[PDB]
Amino acid sequence: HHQYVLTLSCPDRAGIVSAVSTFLFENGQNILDAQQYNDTESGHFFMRVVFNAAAKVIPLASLRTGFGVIAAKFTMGWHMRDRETRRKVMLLVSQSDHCLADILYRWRVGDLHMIPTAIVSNHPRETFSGFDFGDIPFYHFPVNKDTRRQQEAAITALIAQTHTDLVVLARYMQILSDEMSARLAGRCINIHHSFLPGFKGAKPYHQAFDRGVKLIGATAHYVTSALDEGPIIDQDVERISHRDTPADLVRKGRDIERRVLSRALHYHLDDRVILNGRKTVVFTD
Amino acid sequence: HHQYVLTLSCPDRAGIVSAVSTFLFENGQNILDAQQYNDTESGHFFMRVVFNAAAKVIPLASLRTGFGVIAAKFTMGWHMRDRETRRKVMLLVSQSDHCLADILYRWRVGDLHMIPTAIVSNHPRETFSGFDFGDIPFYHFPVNKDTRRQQEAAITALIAQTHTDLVVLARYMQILSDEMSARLAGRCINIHHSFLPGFKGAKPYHQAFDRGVKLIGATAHYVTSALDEGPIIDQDVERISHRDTPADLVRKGRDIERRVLSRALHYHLDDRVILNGRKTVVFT
Amino acid sequence: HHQYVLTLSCPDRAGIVSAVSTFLFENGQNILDAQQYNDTESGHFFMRVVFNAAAKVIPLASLRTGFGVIAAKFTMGWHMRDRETRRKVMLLVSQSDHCLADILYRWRVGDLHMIPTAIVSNHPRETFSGFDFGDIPFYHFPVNKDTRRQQEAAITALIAQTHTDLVVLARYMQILSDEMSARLAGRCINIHHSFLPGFKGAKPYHQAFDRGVKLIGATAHYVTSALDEGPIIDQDVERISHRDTPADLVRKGRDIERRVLSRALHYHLDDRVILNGRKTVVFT
Amino acid sequence: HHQYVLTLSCPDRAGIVSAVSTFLFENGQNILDAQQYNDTESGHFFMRVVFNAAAKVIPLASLRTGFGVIAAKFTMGWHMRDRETRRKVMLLVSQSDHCLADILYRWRVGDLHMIPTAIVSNHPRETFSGFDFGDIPFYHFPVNKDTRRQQEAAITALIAQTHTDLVVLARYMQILSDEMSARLAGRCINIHHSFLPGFKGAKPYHQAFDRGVKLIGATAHYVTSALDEGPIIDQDVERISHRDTPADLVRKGRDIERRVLSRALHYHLDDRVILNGRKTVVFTD
Repeated sequence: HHQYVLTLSCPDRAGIVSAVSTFLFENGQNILDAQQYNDTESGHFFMRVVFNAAAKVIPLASLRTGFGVIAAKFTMGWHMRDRETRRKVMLLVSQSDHCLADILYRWRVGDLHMIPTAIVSNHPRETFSGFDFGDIPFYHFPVNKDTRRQQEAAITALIAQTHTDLVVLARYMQILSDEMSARLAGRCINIHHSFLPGFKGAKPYHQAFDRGVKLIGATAHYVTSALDEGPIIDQDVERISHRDTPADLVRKGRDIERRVLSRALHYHLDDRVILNGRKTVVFTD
Repeated sequence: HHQYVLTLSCPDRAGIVSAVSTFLFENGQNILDAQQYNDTESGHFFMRVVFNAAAKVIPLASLRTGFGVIAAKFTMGWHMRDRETRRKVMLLVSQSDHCLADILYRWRVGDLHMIPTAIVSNHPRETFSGFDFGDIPFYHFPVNKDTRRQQEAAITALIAQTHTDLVVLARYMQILSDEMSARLAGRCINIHHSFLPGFKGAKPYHQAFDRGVKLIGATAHYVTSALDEGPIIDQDVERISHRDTPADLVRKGRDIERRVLSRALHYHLDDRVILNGRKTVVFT
Repeated sequence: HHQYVLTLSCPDRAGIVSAVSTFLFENGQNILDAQQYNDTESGHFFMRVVFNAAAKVIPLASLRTGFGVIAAKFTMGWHMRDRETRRKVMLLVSQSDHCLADILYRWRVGDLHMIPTAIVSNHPRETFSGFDFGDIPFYHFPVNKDTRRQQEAAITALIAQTHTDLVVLARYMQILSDEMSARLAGRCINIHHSFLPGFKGAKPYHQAFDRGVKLIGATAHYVTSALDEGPIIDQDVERISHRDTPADLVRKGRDIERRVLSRALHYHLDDRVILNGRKTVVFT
Repeated sequence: HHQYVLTLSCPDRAGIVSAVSTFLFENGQNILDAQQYNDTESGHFFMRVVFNAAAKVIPLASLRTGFGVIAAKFTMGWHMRDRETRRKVMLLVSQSDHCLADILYRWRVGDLHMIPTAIVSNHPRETFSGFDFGDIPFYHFPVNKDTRRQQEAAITALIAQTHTDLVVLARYMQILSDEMSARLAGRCINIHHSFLPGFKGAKPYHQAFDRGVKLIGATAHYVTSALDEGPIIDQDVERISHRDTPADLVRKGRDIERRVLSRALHYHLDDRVILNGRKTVVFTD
């Protein structure tokens, strides 16, 4: 028995839950799990509903057509899919291999429900070591200050060829152009370190070490034109002590970075993240 | 503008969310926050809905009356209240004061939204020290093996006199009879310690110490006739190390009990807990 | 049978542990637990040793005199005390009692081993609900731009009068002068909340809310001449979600502040904190 | 400059710290990190000391010979090694690779410092996906009610041949004999999951699910003659909710088991665990 998930956001208005649940009811479906949230400050409503067939077995394509009538009337941004259909995910990497290694591990053991389409890098394959990607293809697309348009065009073509749904910047260090970021709105997740308090300028890990901080954090977010400043999906920290050398800070920074990105990716892949302007609504569990 | 909370459980059936949301929509209310869960193993559906007036300001009494029609059709166990209405809570204590002290602290700082009605004990007031209950009254209801009926009647009368909504056993050590446990179904919360692995018999703290455990837990649950075994609301642990003496284990045991009970109490008071036979649905 | 604690820091050199442990052994003491750490970046060594009498019961005063010889040789900053001697702690507070209430609660239930000497505020007594104040003396020492030297003189005099060992700024909002800070080096603890990333200027909670952060943190630290920037003792966070309004962020900020300050205070009171220049060594 | 670590336990007596630290000092060594704990209930003293060369660069063999004089006098059980010498670890596994995959992942990414000598199973190689096995020797040593002595003889012979210092039961489901357990005392780590409270008999997951637990736990321990009851190294829990099915409890049980086993293994490999009768002393941070 197939389960489906619907997520949506729209301007707050009376009777949204009534409209959505009545549609599922009249179309012979049954609600398994659902959550709703009204952001009264932004005037937007948010819903996640997981459902399956009860009196009528209606295929996804028909339900979408049907639900599109409601979505249009309520000005909804929405998505309905079969919980079994894995999203096609592309992984971009530069030098650091920790987020890449963790995502692949989590995918391999059944914790991330996805189909990796490709591993893409601005550096050659042989700069990475200790990896067997099996049937996941690795692509080297070189780039410099004068060839960004050509390189982005190449990545964009591959995203299309592979029908990629999500791009993960797993410590990919080349900045995406405003246009490429715009094309990947809500479909590109980045990870970066975060400190309490923040350090700016050269050598942030050595400044943190000299400051004697007791925590190191990481922030996973959707990519926009503002460098490392798009909608935050998830944040977490791990402990730092007097015992930790600068080398230990780097290792712990890598650990919280991979933890936060993999958890963020899990929320995205489980249809738990909905954009709310500059922010996100995340239906956790 | 007042906010209201509706909680409900019923046998699973198509169109429950349609019926409940259409009722609120047709009555000029707006949903602020809501959660639904379908327990497909037990065949029961669960909902929590927080709402307020939109096109129509309808009083609670009228909304309750209207919602009663829907509840009858779907055979719902339900509750609808104004979020600002604090529940009337009674605290029972015997000797240990840690849970009592924590709950009163959490109440005084705004973390537990309640009106304490009474502090009740099988022991005299002067066996407790370091407390100023202010305007919360303390009652001493003595009991022995032969006077359990009289003492429970005194407690029951006070519950009714004070319109108490919830009874918290804050390490109260007298076992409630099956009949009193039944009268308080879904309205009585207990706390007890829990180990990994479990220890049974005399001196469980000394067995835990000798076993060299690295955790101590606590479990908060609704009271039923099965001694310390009713529907589980919340469970948590805290760490134990080789540095911990038997006295340290007791102190850590009190710390986890107070934490888990106060948290369990918070979920109850915030209309996040729904009974599901021998279990609970907790919307966190 | 009393337990003593020794803490120390000094420039790193071979044979420090040999010198300290040989001294305790030769003076008939027995080590119960101890920790040592060599900061190879700064070249300083740190030790914490808990001990009691074995073959010889020697008074604290005599052990201090004997240990002074070793401390001079190794250029040590050190402290030796009886663990049963409660430090005398002064609590400073402004308009919000959240940190003060938590400290008083933890003291009253036995979690913080101390003697509260006084509660000092720049606001009058009627500003506070007074829960858990009991018989602790309250002093309203008002201050403004023009009375700062006189107000600090009154605090400096109260500290000497009461023999205060530690001053806690329980979210006290008036800035201590540079000489006050200097006088209280290693003996004044402040607390402040922040976000990932931090915010500066008008309406900082509205900024965090607008940014859509998922964490709020707090930092406990020793006070120095730099505003809110001395040696960090403890840091922690708690979750923020899309459900939290700006008022909820204020509440959660208060909650993380009180948690971190109470824990930082516990470490200080348990002789677990040693200064390391701009940093700390915390033997948890 | 190499770092060395010494761990020890002995009957409590005055001047243990004086004796050990005076030895290291007089032998030209410098203490980097050290911890001491007196179990006044058992009357035993515990120490961990990490050190390196100061005035005299003394080889390990010479320090051991020297320290052995002190260890004899104080009735010490002790160990001194170079922190850079990786322990040789044998991984035992049955039908589920959850603990094995996690250990192999953590080893490959640099989180666990060890040399895997071999993967031994009572099931064939085709049972496993083989992710991260790489060039680690695999051996199918089958066993039944009547071949236990011969199978353990094969394992015992492999341990000797490979110079194995530690055996990890990565959710290996065959019970090791009392003699086999005795031979591997302090050198064999097992993992098992449980609940608050525990359950016995048919369908243990269904009993937990029926009880409505909100936590699932795991315990890592050294193996003894008592089935699943040796010295506890580490324990931890994760959350269980009303949303979790019995199949979800199985998944979460595997997750808590691998997390606890990998952490316990890390403590063992970092020379942080000392046996204290039926308990352990674990120097964390």
